[PDB]
Amino acid sequence: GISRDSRHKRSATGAKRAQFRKKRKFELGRQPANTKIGAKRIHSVRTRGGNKKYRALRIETGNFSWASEGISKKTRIAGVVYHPSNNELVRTNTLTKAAIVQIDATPFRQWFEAHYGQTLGKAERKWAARAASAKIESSVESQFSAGRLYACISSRPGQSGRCDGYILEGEELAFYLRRLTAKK
Amino acid sequence: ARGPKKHLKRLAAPHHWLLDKLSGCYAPRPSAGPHKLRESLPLIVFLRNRLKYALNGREVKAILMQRHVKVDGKVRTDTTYPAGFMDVITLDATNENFRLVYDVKGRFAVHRITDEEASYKLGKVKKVQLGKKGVPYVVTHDGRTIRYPDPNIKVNDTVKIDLASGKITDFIKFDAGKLVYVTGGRNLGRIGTIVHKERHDGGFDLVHIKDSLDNTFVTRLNNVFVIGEQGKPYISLPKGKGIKLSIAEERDRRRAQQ
Amino acid sequence: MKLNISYPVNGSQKTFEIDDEHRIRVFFDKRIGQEVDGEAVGDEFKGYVFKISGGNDKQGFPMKQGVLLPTRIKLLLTKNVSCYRPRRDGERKRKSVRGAIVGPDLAVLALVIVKKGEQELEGLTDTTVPKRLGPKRANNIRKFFGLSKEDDVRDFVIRREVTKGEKTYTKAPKIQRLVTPQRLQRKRHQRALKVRNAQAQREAAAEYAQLLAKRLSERKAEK
Amino acid sequence: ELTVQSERAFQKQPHIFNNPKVKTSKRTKRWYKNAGLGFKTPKTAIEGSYIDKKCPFTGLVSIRGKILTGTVVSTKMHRTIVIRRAYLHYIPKYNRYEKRHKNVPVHVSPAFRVQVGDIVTVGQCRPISKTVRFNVVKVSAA
RNA sequence: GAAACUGCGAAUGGCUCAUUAAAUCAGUUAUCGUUUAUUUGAUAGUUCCCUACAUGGUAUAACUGUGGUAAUUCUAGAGCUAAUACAUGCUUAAAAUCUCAGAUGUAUUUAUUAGAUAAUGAUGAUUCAUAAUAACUUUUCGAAUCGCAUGGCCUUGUGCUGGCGAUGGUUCAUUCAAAUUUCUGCCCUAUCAACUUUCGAUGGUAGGAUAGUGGCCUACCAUGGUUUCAACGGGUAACGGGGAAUAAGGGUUCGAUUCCGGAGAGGGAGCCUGAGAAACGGCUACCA
RNA sequence: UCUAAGGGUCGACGAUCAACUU
Ligand SMILES: [Mg+2]
Ligand SMILES: [Mg+2]
Ligand SMILES: [Mg+2]
Ligand SMILES: [Mg+2]
Ligand SMILES: [Mg+2]
Ligand SMILES: [Mg+2]
Ligand SMILES: [Mg+2]
Ligand SMILES: [Mg+2]
Ligand SMILES: [Mg+2]
Ligand SMILES: [Mg+2]
Ligand SMILES: [Mg+2]
Ligand SMILES: [Mg+2]
Ligand SMILES: [Mg+2]
Repeated sequence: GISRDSRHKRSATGAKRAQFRKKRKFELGRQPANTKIGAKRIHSVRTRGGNKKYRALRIETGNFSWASEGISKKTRIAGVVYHPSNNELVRTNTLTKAAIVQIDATPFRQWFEAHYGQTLGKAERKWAARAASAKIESSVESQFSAGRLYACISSRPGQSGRCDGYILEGEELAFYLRRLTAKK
Repeated sequence: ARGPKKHLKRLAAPHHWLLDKLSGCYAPRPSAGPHKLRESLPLIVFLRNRLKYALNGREVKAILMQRHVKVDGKVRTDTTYPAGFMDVITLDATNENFRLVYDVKGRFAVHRITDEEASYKLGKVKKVQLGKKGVPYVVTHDGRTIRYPDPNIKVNDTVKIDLASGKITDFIKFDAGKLVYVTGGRNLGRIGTIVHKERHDGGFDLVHIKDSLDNTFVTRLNNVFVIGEQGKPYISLPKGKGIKLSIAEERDRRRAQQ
Repeated sequence: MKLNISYPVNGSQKTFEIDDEHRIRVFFDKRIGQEVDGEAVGDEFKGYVFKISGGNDKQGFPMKQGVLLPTRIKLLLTKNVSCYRPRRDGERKRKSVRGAIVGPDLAVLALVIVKKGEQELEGLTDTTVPKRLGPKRANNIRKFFGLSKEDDVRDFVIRREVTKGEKTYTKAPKIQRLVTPQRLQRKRHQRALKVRNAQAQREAAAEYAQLLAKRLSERKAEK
Repeated sequence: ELTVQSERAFQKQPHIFNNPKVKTSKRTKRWYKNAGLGFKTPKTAIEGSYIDKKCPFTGLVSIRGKILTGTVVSTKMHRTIVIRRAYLHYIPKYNRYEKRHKNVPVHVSPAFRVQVGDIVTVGQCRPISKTVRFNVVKVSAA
């Protein structure tokens, strides 16, 4: 099958390496998961040492962390809007590490209203204890109006079976907004 | 080569076993266990080649399967169990306890010890690490993990192991002026006192040892075993106390029996 | 052509020789589990509904359940399938098996009688074979003999008398999953081991915490 | 480094979170480490803006193997250099030596400024490319 | 105690030297870049939205009986029955801390936090060990297993306890290993001086894949990388080394072959099981 | 059905305008 050996892949001098040692199992590669969106389908892969990997095909929901208040809500992934490695992954909505996706933002809005009671997207004194340090950002808060939060996938769906990630903020959010309004 | 090997060809066995060249094609391959393969001594070798109690592997197995032999308080009916340094081999029938120590020639000497000393053993601290739930532990030379060690116990120290409960009664700290056993290299089996420790950060720690004859030799930190203080070992030393006589004086001592 | 016909109820089976194509065309074009009638195949059978289940053709190749072909093909067979026994863990072999559709190729068909229409056959009800072995698991015996849960099933397990040297000693099965004081003792020992280990860990942790506090206080008193 | 964010992906040190809720002082919280073996972390690594996950001070690589010295002969790759390591090989039959050299491709952090010449000290790291197994740790620009 | 199911082994050994010239191999490094059945040591009071004095067949083998084929370690149909097989599923403290009664074991995935210090562990070094917070999971584990001894208390009952072991099991460590890996070192040849780079060549970023690093593969980007200190190509009747012969000294020639390392099982490729095989006294295909 | 690269004008960026070739 796919091999990760360096016996092919001709040397740094450019010489073609003569073949010995017919392909070894401990150097195998495998096919990409090419994770899609919707109707969760996880296939287990028996890996080296008897361990298990999880090829996530057609992932529906993921765990996404706000990381500004430490919430990490489970939410639905709407689609892929940007991928630094390949525009084809955006076109085909391929779920993959470092892919910029859009998430439902409803669980985060609900948590924010139950935490601060500060009309984010439109026993008693806990909200008052949560003081004027309750504004999040003028660029994160504006996404709640459309009910879709920009996030980056941080897990590896083809490796772990999960599509976890974090909501974009600050300079990272500014950079990805620049790219998105440039190419769209 | 497709998997772990299970045979040990003769002339590939450790030399300190002193196995015959032409007895067979194979040597006893030590099983996986506490110490090592090359730094170990299989129970079959100890019983048939050092004590001559058994005459072949069949008799070694017959001795083992009646629960006679016992390593560190446990029966160890395995023919090729890897007994190693500081291990106590007790025979209850013909009650006698041996401590696997190196003679000055680098072989595992046959070293009788009393029961009050076979009660315990020494172990060199291989590592000190926090385990799960934040429980610190020490890993010794023979693969023991002891939870909740004294917070002053560091790597290269020595711990006295109760060998009945498997707990630490005392610990000797590595520093200059302490008695050390050499457990590998050219100076294997020699006993002396730490003089100095060269660091060589990133490389290999070196340590200078001075024996009772004021001879000084250098060796890596990996094969020095603290065994107490100067002149007061925590274990009973073997017949020669690791003095490393030259060939000339060895011949003189041999001929001194006329 | 041969017909390996079996009556599962109380156990029976026998082989018929049906050599008339006019009376055997009924089995053709039917693959598995179809309403082939005894009155449709032969005059001996009246009102019989046959479960048409498997067979062998000339050259002896067995029929496979879901091939859906009138001919035979080579399949890469695996562990948990018919027509192949793996001689080694993970072994797979490409063996030629015959399709599920019945046709003129078959040398023997295998039928299961599922409904009784008329006068009994000479190998259907007159001859019956008893179940060779009774139940072994305790709850299995309880279900087989209909008793309740707290009924102490230790006596009426099906037995057998072997008459070899006029001793006739009974042979009852060692029944499994029995509620036994040995098993209860094992469970009690496991629970006691868990609780003892937990207590030992807790007291070791407490003593280590005492040691740490002592050393810290000594350091702060030494300044 | 001249619009550091020059890649398609956002460049940042992993798990180094600049909290936008807190109004911190530096506002560009940067992770750095002491590479060890007496190698000083350069002020460029301390106070720079580059990311270089392969940097021995601000990246995820470590120096744990051989420490070699070489003369830089190529600075034409991006963040990678080739050093020429001249040595004498002994031919016993003639009781003499012969000049030999070996090229070693070495990753160079943006913390260092390297030109042809510029004898550098490199430390072994894990494989970070097909041919690179060393990282510059001392520049010694002479 | 046959057979059979289950477990383990069959990846060791043995053979040969065809390929292989920076490849293997030798010495020396590294894993702060990973997997590791087994052994040894340690390690698991947390499992629920009307069984635990112990669940199911959703199961069947062996066995009984009926057969097919000329022929295979081919097997079909039907009737039974077990598990340390398969699939399920409770009982085991008190307290504390959070959240607004619930949660807090462990495993997984992500994000965040602590991991300090010239006047709260380790390393030369880390985003290490470990702990904490919020969640996550086609739920991982948290013995419904076996032998021998039978004991103590006692409401004398299917009472409550209780020993020595075997097997199984999460994690860490150890051991046996494995996989990559640093530096230096291979015979002849220029009637081989340029080679590699569209089709990865050298490097960067991101991803995929891997047990994991890595152009190992992919996308985008840059134009790199080797070489008269012999690259690249060609030859080897070349497996490398320990060593062998001959040897004043220096050398010369040999090393298929008792040990170590590699490779292969007619030639290739692919793959199942498994901790470990690209296995061949394993399978699949093609060629002969 | 898309993606990418290749421009003019005006004020290391922004506004506006535009045609084809790969
Ligand atoms: Mg072999
Ligand atoms: Mg960590
Ligand atoms: Mg990468
Ligand atoms: Mg040769
Ligand atoms: Mg050859
Ligand atoms: Mg040879
Ligand atoms: Mg030959
Ligand atoms: Mg060999
Ligand atoms: Mg092979
Ligand atoms: Mg042949
Ligand atoms: Mg093969
Ligand atoms: Mg053969
Ligand atoms: Mg073989």
